[PDB]
Amino acid sequence: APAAVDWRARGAVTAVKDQGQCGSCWAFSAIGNVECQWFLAGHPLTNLSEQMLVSCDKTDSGCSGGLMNNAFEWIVQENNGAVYTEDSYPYASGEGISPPCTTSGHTVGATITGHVELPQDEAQIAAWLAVNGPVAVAVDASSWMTYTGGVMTSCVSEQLDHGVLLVGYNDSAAVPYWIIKNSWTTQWGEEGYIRIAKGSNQCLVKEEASSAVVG
Ligand SMILES: NC(=O)c1ccsc1NC(=O)CSc1ncn[nH]1
Repeated sequence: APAAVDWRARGAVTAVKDQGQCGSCWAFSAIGNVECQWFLAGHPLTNLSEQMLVSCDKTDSGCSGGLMNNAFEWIVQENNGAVYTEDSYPYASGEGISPPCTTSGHTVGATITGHVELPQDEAQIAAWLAVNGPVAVAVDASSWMTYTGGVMTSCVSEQLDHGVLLVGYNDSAAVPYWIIKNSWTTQWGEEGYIRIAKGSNQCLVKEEASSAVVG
């Protein structure tokens, strides 16, 4: 496994988005993961629809929260592996109200066949990531509201409440770090991203890592 991996440099990651006033971070985490996997299977990088999940996935709870694993399971078992484009099913829950599910004429932006879970182990997550691309992870983000930059080293690591995307890591730095894509616009953190220290389970980053599998 390489000393550093950044899938942004390989053009595998879409622009940072805005979940707005909605507990839909689980959908942005899952969708962001699928977007990258679709690109790495050899297809164009495409914005996909979080709204599809917030409105249509009954197993999760829309703006009230959900799990990336449930989302992946829902896509495959309830939606034929279909993930819509953001273009044809745009995000509309930025204000907290989720529209009802529609199922006519939307465009399939990607097809998945399943998903895998990763061990609760940072080195093993890094090994998978370096080979297979960005990983959906859950974090404790309660100490993230004031973040403006730098490598976070004393993150509150007590309870999972937030879904994000691991896009890379750097083991060569003075303080090794993960590179994490958030869904809080580009005004938050480092141009919408955050670096947390790697190897000390900052923000419980290793506890619930998984990824969609493309077909
Ligand atoms: N923002 C989120 O919804 C989110 C994102 C990551 S965790 C989490 N919390 C929940 O999904 C509530 S249901 C649950 N079941 C087991 N743990 N949590």
